[PDB]
Amino acid sequence: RKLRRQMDIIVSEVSMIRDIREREIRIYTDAGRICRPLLIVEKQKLLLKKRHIDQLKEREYNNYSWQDLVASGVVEYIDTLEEETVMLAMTPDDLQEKEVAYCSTYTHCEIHPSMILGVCASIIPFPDHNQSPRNTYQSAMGKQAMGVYITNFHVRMDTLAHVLYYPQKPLVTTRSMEYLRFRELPAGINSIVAIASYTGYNQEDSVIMNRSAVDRGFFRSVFYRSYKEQESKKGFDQEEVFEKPTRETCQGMRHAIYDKLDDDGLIAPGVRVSGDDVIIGKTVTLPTKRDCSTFLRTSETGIVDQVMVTLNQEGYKFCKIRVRSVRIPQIGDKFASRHGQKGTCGIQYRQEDMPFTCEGITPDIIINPHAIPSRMTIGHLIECLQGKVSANKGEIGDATPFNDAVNVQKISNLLSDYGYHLRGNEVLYNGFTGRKITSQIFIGPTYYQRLKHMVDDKIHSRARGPIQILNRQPMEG
Amino acid sequence: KNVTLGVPRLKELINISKKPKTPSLTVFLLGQSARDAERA
Amino acid sequence: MIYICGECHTENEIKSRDPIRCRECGYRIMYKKRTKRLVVFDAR
Amino acid sequence: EGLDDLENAEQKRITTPYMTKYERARVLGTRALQIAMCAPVMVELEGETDPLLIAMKELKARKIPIIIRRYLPDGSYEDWGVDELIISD
Amino acid sequence: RDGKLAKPRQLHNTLWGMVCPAETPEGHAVGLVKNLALMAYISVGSQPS
Amino acid sequence: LSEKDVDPVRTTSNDIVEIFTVLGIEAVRKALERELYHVISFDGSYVN
Amino acid sequence: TVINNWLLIEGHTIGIGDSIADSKTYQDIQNTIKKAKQDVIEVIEKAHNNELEPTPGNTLRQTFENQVNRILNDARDKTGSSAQKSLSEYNNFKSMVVSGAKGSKINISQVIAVVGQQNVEGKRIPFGFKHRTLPHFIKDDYGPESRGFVENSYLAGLTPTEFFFHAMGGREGLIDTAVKTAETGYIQRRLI
Amino acid sequence: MNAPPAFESFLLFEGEKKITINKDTKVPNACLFTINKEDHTLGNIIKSQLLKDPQVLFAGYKVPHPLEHKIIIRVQTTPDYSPQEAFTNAITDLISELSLLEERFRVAIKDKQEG
Amino acid sequence: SLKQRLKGKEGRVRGNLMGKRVDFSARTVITPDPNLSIDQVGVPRSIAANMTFAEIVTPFNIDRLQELVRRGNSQYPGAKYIIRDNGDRIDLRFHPKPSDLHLQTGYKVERHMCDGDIVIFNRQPTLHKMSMMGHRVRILPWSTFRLNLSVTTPYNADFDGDEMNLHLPQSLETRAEIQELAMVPRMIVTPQSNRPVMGIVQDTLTAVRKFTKRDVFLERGEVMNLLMFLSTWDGKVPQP
Amino acid sequence: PYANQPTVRITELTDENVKFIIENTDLAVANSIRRVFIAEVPIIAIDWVQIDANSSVLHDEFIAHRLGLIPLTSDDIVDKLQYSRDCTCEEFCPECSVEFTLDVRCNEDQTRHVTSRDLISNSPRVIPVTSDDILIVKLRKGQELRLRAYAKKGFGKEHAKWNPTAGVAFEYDPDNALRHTVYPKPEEWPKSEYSELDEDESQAPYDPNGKPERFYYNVESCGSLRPETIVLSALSGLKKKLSDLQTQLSHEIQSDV
Amino acid sequence: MIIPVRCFTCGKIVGNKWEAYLGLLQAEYTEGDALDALGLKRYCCRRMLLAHVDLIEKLLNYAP
Amino acid sequence: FIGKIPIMLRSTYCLLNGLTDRDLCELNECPLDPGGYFIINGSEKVLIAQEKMATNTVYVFAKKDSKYAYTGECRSCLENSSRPTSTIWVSMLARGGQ
Ligand SMILES: [Mg+2]
Ligand SMILES: [Zn+2]
Ligand SMILES: [Zn+2]
Ligand SMILES: [Zn+2]
Repeated sequence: RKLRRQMDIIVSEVSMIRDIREREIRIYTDAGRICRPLLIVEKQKLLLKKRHIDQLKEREYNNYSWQDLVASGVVEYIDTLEEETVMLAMTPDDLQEKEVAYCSTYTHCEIHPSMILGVCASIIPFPDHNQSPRNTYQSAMGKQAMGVYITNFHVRMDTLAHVLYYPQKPLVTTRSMEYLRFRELPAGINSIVAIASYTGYNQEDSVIMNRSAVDRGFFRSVFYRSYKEQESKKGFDQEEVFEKPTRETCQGMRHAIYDKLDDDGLIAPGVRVSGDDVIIGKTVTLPTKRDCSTFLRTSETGIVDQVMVTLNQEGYKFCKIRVRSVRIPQIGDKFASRHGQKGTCGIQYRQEDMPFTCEGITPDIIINPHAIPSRMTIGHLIECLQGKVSANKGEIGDATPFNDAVNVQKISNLLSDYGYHLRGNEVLYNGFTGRKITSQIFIGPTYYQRLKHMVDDKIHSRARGPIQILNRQPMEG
Repeated sequence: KNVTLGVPRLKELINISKKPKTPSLTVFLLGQSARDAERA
Repeated sequence: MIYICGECHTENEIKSRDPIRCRECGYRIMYKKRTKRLVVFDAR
Repeated sequence: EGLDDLENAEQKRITTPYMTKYERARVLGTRALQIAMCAPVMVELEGETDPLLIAMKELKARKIPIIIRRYLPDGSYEDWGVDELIISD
Repeated sequence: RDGKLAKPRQLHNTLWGMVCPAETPEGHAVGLVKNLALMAYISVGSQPS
Repeated sequence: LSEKDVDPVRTTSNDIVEIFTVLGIEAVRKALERELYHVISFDGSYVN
Repeated sequence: TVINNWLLIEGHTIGIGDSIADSKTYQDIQNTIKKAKQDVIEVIEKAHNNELEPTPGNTLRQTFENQVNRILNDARDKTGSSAQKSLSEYNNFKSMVVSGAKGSKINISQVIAVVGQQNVEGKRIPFGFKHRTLPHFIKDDYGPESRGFVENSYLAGLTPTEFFFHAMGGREGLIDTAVKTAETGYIQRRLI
Repeated sequence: MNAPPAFESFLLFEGEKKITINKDTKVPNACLFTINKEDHTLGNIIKSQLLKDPQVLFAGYKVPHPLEHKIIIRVQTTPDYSPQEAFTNAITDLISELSLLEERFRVAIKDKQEG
Repeated sequence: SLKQRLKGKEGRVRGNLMGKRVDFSARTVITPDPNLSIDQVGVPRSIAANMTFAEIVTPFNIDRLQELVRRGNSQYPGAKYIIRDNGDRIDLRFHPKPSDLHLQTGYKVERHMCDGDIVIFNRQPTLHKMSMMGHRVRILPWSTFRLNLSVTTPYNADFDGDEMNLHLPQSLETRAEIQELAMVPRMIVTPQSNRPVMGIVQDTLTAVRKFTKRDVFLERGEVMNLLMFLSTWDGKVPQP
Repeated sequence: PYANQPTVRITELTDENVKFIIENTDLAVANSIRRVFIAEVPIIAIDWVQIDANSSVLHDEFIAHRLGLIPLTSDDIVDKLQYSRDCTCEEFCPECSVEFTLDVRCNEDQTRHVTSRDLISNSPRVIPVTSDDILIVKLRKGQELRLRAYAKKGFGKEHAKWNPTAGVAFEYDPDNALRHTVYPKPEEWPKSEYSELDEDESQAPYDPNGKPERFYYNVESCGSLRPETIVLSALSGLKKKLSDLQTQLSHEIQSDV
Repeated sequence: MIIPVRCFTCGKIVGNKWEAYLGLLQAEYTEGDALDALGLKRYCCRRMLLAHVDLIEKLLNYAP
Repeated sequence: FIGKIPIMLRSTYCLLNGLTDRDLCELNECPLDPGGYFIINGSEKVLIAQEKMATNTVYVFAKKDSKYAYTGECRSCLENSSRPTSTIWVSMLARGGQ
């Protein structure tokens, strides 16, 4: 252990396991062993001192870093095998306290208990306040949400890419988000969510959206679809080439207009396209020349964003056409609350139709109250509460799990100083009649995510369409 | 003690195979053993 | 038929027969110039 | 699904006088198709254009000119006029 | 063949701090697909000499 | 069932194969229904 | 149509205020949990002293676990019923539970009072580590917190160990859901 | 694709009448006023003005569907009063109230600006 | 080989006979609609204009069908094709000249799906009778299918992104068969358990509990508003 | 049986918002008034854009969206400007719309912030409210944004860009004397700025004979219209809608009788 | 990418306050004090600037 | 020359190694991009870590269905060499045989 902590002859990833009851000492130096760093504890005291923290604060222009902690023997990597022999204190503030005396031989301490979470799970606020299946479901929703997938999304020509117009950093963040770069590349918008049974259109996990907010760009996004095509001379009898088919060039052509294509057979950027339009004009010589143009789908409606021409790995003429389609939130689009409450937009009500507070604030999204009791997503309620204080206090709330400094009572106390009901409730007025609602509605800023599942991407219809000539049965046209 | 119930028991009733997961009997007593734990 | 070199962003005219290679930079990634047609966007 | 399946390692009529729901469905559908095919309507219809609604009016009036041949399991059959059966609605 | 002897889908106690307890896919893949914890590191290996 | 002091009328088994060879197809018909009803009614559900 | 339009006047919601309970209720919950731990500790001491006699048809381990599980179950039931009784008529959780629209009595108690004991395969959290549930406990720790008794509610927030044990207990629900969803259709397509 | 034009919420299409009156056969002196391309703004204000009339036995409005742009107002009056008269009177009352409200608001602005 | 075409899940019997793709069907995400009846399904205008129903030309509808013919595919509702007595199909979008499109009794006009059309709506997995119920079409201006909250119970549907299958019967025989056998009202009670398969749920269930409380009082203006939504109301206001 | 006798008391009047009280009015009238402020007050906003060149990192229809949201000076011109549907012209013209033009080219190492100041209109009456300036897309050296747009009359019911209000606070019965809302614990609710209750008081005594009256409003304007103009335009607009309905209703009655 | 022109919830102009807000932060004003100085009274308007991420500043780091 | 090895982006052998954020931007690459993937025919391919039992370690198991009462296996693999792993099973036959 001493040599490992000093890194003299044993590297930090080597694990030494002694089976005291079995007179066995196993030293594992092989690859693929999962391990994690744990602070070393000696004589019920942490080896980490303020001097190390000060040197870690002065990280810049000083070159002091994590490697200096390992070399100092303050922290070491413990693997799943060695953990059996390790007596791990959850926190130095209470687990190694002589007053508790639960164990007097702690060997290590957790740096922060929240580091057991993954990437998607670290995006959940107050996960310790949510039911475990909802944290699992959010981990999937976080991967299906919309935001900015990468900074160079304008240069990249990915086959499918959804970029949110106005992504925002969450008003209630988890400390891990600073390391996940969720602040620089957010995937959602802080929405004023009201939990109310407003005319029943939000029933059964449905959501009601403010049409005036959507008109202002709320959750608006741009969908980029990249189409790739190349011309290959494989087989001397066939020679495909990009060029717009012409009556004299091709023996047979449809009445569809090819005027969108340029003399090079490629559509130009800034041109509107639909299932009736051709993005690439390709023709192959027959063993006259037939046309093998690339048409868009009937659902594809957008504008040509960029068209590149290059020579691919095969050396053949290759081109990629990126079509831009703007997806405005509409009935049926799926949304997620960052706490596993996934739901489709049921209806959109304008600002005058939505219920309003005494200050004239109308919720951006209204969710059904029955979604919370069965799911027990109290972390959502606490996030909605912490977000209301955050927006008023002008500070990004910290929702890191297992943190004793933040609790519902402290959040309620702060909210009381901003002139709001300590539990987040507000007296809402019905937008249709102006009468106060008898029950006070829980409303506040909650981080919502738009999922890639748009209704326009799934709606389809079939009525006497193309059939297979051999099987005489339905097939996609 | 545990007994097979639910979907796997319903599966055994439709899949009547020679070896069930929890073959068992429900034995009833006639005389004093019905009312006396010692005789039972 | 004008293409923009992806590296030097210089407008060059290219035919069907000549290669995609940039006239001066030699870069082989070219982007078609935006259409001259009028495209109307409703501010909604 | 297989791992869980095996778990190896880890006059003289005997039929009822009431018209069945199935008979009513087919009778109405068949009569509606006939009406849509310009067949004469056995009931005086006023302001009606849907052949299916017209067939329902004929059924309520018991004027549908259709006979149901109910096949018995022994191969025999019973011919019951729609006007003879009791309508379940 | 190995996974047939013991079900690997359950969240084993040894996953503490090594694998995310919540982050797993729904359906046929529950507990088969896992994600490393933020501080989880995997040994690169070196000569035992 | 042959043992003394053991009720030969009410004593039964959950193994439908045993009921078939010991009591017969009609006993199975009643036994299968009782076992099928128990699994359905165990959680309080009901089927006609 | 009639009631959904009346619901615009009355309104319905759910929020933090419904999860809150009186300080008296929290004290009753804390006292009940404290009593349950002491009772479990006494059962543990009796087993360690060989003063616990196995029940007929059960071994000592089964008898010990049965006694410990019933104590923790009674504590959850007592804490839950105490919380449910303390709720006001205005409490929106009660309004939905009473109507039967969604949620249940257990949900109220888990949100407000006590989440309770977490089970894997119908038994307490197994010793995945030899003689231990996690590296934070002592070996042979049969205590409630060690074996996965979550004394905190979702409002109070689970401790680090309780969170992993609740993820272990919830994984079984995710697996069983996937299994039931896949093999239920099979029984019907065969019956037919 | 299916999104309706935003102007359809307030513009009448070719051959669409702003208001159509249907007599309610269920009760005498009852009529159903269906107003196209209108919403709660006119439905609620007219309903309240009708309720203030003592000769109006019933006055209520509803939107058949929030995605549609129609409001149906049912009005029942006493045997000596006709619903069409109550509806016209209610509208004149609102026009009068708003006219007086405009004049008083203009005066209030001048008073606030002057002192 | 020949035998290879017969064997397997994709073979003739299992892949082309016991199950197969069907025309006149559409699928999209379902969304709630408390304003539609339990037996009514809201359909996108694009789906309704794409799907068609073949109506036989009769003197009762000759004028109505001739109008739909001249409206054609460009204007909804319209029609896609005309089938003459000879059985030949004519596309209306190719030549909408009325001189050539005059109808006569016996013709068949493939008009677009419209309000009141009977359709079979299904959600998979199809585990029982109530998983495929007959519904009346209602055109709505958005790409989603609308379902009443009550019918979500038999379909086991939840509006978290679920999709459902809509099938349109192509003849009066099947259309009447659905009307008389599979419509949602006839499916209210299930023979499986001698009880209603669908009930009041969520907002309506929590609100009815509150609404039925002894201390809930409604003013004249409130009562008259609620009575507008009571289609079964006899028009007489009860004594308060 | 007839119209109410409403009275107005203005509490605040600035260039940003107007606060006023309306008394002796029905809740439906008071509510319909606030609804008109949001959805029925006409203003002039960009609704059509032609982008000749756009080298910025934001796509053409995203730039067009930002331009639509920009408020334009339309206090007096909106009254005389016609709707494109109502005007007798063929297309966009001064009688139904205002032309806007923007042409910004960056050739400096310093990033060029395109703002509402860069928008030049053909009519001095219709100009961006800011002419700090509203931020539009930022151009790097060699990037440019060149476009022309048309602003036309419309109201918030069509699109939120035509809504002249930046928030319409509306309140009535601040003391809850009508008990339209029932607090579980009145001591937990903060007092309304319009409330007239003492420090120890929590709610006014229930008034079974009371009815909603003395409506409190705070109309904040985006800048397109002065806050007082919004209310005057709304009241006259609401009156117009009712007068139009009365006219069509009269013709219907006259046709049936 | 860039600051919203209108506040989603109420429609208040915030598209002209971003550079002002950054100026206040540079002047040592707290995030709350900066929002108050700009007059963003409603928490919905504060949410706009407090949660905004001006990614256009990073996108401008790439050549045209 | 013997061939070409696909390079993991931002690895010590990648061109985007040690480059400052400005250099990555000049190369049209995102500074925040974590790398750790391969570009194969233009498609970003990520290698999912495969979980398997540890080699060179004795594990004793019991199989209820097998004839063996207990079995001690060892998946022996040579030190960073001879990738084909050979497994030896030392099994104890059951006592219940007739
Ligand atoms: Mg669903
Ligand atoms: Zn170049
Ligand atoms: Zn014009
Ligand atoms: Zn705002």
